[PDB]
Amino acid sequence: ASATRVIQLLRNWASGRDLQAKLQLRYQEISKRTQPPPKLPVGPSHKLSNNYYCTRDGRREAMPPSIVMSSQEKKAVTPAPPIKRWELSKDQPYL
Amino acid sequence: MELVQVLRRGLQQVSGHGGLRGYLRVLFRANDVRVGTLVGEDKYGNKYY
Amino acid sequence: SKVKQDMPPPGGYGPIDYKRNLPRRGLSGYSMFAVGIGTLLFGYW
Amino acid sequence: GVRTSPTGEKVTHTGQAYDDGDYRRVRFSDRQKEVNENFAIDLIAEQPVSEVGSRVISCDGGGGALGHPRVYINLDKETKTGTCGYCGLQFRQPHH
Amino acid sequence: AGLLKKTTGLVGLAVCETPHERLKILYTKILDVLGQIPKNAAYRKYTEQITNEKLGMVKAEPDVKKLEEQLQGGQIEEVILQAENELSLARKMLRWKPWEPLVEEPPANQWKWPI
Amino acid sequence: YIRPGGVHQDLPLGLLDDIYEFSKNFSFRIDELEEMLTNNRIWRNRTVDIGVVTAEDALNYGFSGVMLRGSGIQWDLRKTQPYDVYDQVEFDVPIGSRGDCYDRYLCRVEEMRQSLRIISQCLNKMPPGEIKVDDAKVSPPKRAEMKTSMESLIHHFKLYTEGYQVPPGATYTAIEAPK
Amino acid sequence: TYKFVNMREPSMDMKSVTDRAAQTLLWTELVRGLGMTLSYLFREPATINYPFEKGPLSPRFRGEHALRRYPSGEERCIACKLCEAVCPAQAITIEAEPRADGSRRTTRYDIDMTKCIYCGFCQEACPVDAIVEGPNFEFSTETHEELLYNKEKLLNNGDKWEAEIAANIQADYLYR
Amino acid sequence: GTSVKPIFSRDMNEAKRRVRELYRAWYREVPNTVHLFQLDISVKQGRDKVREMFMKNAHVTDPRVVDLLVIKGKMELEETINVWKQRTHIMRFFHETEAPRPTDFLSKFYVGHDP
Amino acid sequence: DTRPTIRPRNDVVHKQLSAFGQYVAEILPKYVQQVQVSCFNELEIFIHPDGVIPVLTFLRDHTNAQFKSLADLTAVDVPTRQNRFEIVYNLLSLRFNSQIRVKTYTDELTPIESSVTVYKAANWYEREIWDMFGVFFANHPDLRRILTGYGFEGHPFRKDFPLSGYVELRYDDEVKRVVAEPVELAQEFRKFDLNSPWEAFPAYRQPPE
Ligand code: SF4
Ligand code: SF4
Ligand SMILES: [Zn+2]
Repeated sequence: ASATRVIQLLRNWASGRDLQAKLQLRYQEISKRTQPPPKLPVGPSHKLSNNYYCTRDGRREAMPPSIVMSSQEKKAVTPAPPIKRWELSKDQPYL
Repeated sequence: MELVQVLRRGLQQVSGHGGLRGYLRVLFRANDVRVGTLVGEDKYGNKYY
Repeated sequence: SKVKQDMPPPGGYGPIDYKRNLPRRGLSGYSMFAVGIGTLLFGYW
Repeated sequence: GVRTSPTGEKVTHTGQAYDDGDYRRVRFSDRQKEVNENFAIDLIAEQPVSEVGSRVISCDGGGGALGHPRVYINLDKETKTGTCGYCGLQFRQPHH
Repeated sequence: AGLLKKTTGLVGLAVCETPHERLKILYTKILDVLGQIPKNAAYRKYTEQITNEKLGMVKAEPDVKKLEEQLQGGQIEEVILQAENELSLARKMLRWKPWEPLVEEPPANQWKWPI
Repeated sequence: YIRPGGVHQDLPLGLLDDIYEFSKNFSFRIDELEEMLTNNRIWRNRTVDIGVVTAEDALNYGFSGVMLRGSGIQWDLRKTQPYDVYDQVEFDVPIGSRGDCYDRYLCRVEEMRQSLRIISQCLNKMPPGEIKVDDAKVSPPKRAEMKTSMESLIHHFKLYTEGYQVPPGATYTAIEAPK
Repeated sequence: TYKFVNMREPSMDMKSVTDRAAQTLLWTELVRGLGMTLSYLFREPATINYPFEKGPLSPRFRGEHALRRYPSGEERCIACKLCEAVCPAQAITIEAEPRADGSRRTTRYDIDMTKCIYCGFCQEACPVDAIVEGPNFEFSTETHEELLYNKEKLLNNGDKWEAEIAANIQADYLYR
Repeated sequence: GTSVKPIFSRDMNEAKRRVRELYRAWYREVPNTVHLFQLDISVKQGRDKVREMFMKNAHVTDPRVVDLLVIKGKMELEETINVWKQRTHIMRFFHETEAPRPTDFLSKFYVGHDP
Repeated sequence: DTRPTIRPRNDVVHKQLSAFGQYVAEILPKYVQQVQVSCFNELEIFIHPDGVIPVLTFLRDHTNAQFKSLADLTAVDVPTRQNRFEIVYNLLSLRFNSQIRVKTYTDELTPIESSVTVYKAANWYEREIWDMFGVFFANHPDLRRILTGYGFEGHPFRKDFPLSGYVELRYDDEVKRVVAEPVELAQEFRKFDLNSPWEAFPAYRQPPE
């Protein structure tokens, strides 16, 4: 960090960049390991007012696969609209 | 200047490790020659830094 | 108490650099050839 | 506390005891039969009996979130002192 | 149209320098091979619904650059490739002949999960 | 960590800060890779124009992810079918233009940088709220609620012994793994 | 959106080709690598001095299992039998029995370390936080037998690491 | 019900016809596999063993089933001759490590309470 | 969503997929026995065993389908069905970002002609469906074993095959070679009967039978 400005210069010149700005190790910037106790929130449906499970029945509300054709003028369609050719990244088009 | 200071801590490391005996002890026993502040000591001799 | 959880700072974290910073360095191609030849005739001389 | 078998063989709290021959004992040879000295049964029996003057007392076990699911054991039985199932420590009502 | 595209952006795929008429004489071909198929066939009505219809602008509009969004089919150099599979596919169900009833009804209630 | 219905636990306090420090310094570490390898001739000649595959065979071979993208194939699950939050985030898919090994290597290192974009966007846009769904029938109740509320005990009980019953049916759910 | 990664336009001016010839003849990009690794050497290492210093861990760490007990000292375990029912490897085996007091706990809590996979589901399963799994990871051995932990072994280990795990769940139960 | 698909053979006659030459291949290979796999068994016990697994299923009448073991048995002779399998993979057929299992009623009764 | 717990639905894709279901249905009334679009916008094409080439070749080259990506093909061994196996292909369309599932029934002996010609990704995708399940695929380049051990016997993914199998290995020092024996576990699998006796979601309840 410890390292004197002399060989800091050697790292900076040989690498072509300044490394003291950011290093692969860690230092005092790390949050200390005794973080205060949290107060995690409550559920959106935690209210004791109208909260009947008859409303939210995620497992129950599922329905069998809908019957549309079974063994027992017209138009041509597609399963979805054809894809849209996305444009180049405005930030950086060509690497 | 800086090289002198880097040399200067080195003898300070010898002073920190109880002179020569501690320095030879820790380097042959822990491969560590760096001294830090005392933080605690259990009922075992496990000296912490 | 008031809800507490790991949240970003109110202004948000600092910008994250992500570009390639490959270092545009060194000398011109002619300069290397000029200097490369330059040290030569010194040797022969 | 912990007792000792005829073969020494300190008997654990459950009551395990290898009998005289019991060839399986040979695994403890040259080794130690790991037994926990602290026995739960007699390490809670000597605990002081709580004296709370109410019919129903919660038994969270200290540190409600950190303890055990809070029960509402009844305190009307005067023959014996009603205890929480999970806690095991005993509640008794002083003269009800 | 415009200057010929150097590469289509997909390796293996090559840029065809005469794409508009290549789409033309391909698109006629599916219309030709569709002639063998019966009129009642569900294939044919769908075929002609998108074959000569999409033969429309390529016959009318000659700029492939505008033809990209005429068919919403991506780059023309793979549209003619896609037309090739349609010509290929037309030959396939010239043999499958799928408009007959089912070969076999599903044996008992094999479907209808769960069991 | 990723359980049906969300995540098991919360991030510890300050965890986003440390990963923010990590995020800042990692762009440099990517530069180490590219400086080490990208322009190195020995790296290129062992990699460029090697193992090339055309777009049609690559797609017909059932390939996926970077395998298609390296051959210039215009496809990405996070973009075309954005699952989870991936729709509310911007990133550039690194489509190659040769299909050989080198094109993928550039695509992958670009995926690193674009991944770093996601970390920053998710960092500045981490919303508050609960960790799991508010449905004890599929999400085990909070430990605090476990020991005070009877419904939680039953829901926690049957969930850890029997487990939630998933309605019958079938589903092939697809996500773009880094592989 | 998207971006190309290898569309390269090598300019064919006499200037640029000189660099390309300079690049090939004088191993400039190779020298870039040499100076790159040299800068790495001139940096410090990050090799932690084990066992004189170990890796950074977290209070939520999952390690070796250890059955705990109440502040009174009676075993938290009540043989609800949840943990083995969720145990994804069926490493937990247990049989409850009547006890003399009537607080009928288990005579068997045997967790096979060579079958268990340290998911931590047992902790979440236990309603009384009886089975937690401690921060220790040094519990290696030389014979396969000593990894078949039994009720006594867990109880002893719980009494050993009791000083540590008590604070760990103290600083983490709010998250849970 | 009775009418069914010929996976490879219509009739039991051509089922053996597929068994025959496959046995010929499963007869010819023995000297070379015993040589390069570096075993200790003799060729002849290899020969009569080949008979042994040709025997246990020599009792089926369905043409599909028998020729399914034909392809099933077709699937190891190359797994052997291209040294794909191991010495442990063909001594496995030479069941050797187990003690002889009990045959008489007395022997089962003595060993345990299991038919 | 006014109910954040429940997953929102999308009818826009739902009936569009339903429209495409009828589309393919009318083209091949000889093959498509059953078409079904589920709640979660998933399309199913139930086909006859003979149709593995045509409908997949149709789904691969058609202008309105363009499903050229073989996501996967898998079997679902259902003992109670007369056709135990159920080979389930999955198709992905780059042009329409959709997914198509096709199912074919099979017994142990009835073969499926290989779909290698349609999807050449399927080359390796039968070498294990033959291994795990035992459904043989006709006219296919190679039917070798790549998941089961060399010379392993059986089809483990069959629901009648035990979890532990039949053979367990051990290095026998008598012969200096690992060898197989009938399996005998240190502990048997403590199977759990966790199916509640009270009926689940009545939506998919079976009709009075
Ligand atoms: S962590 Fe607990 S529940 Fe999970 S496998 Fe191990 S013992 Fe079983
Ligand atoms: S340790 Fe906990 S989960 Fe396991 S049986 Fe005992 S009380 Fe139940
Ligand atoms: Zn209690």
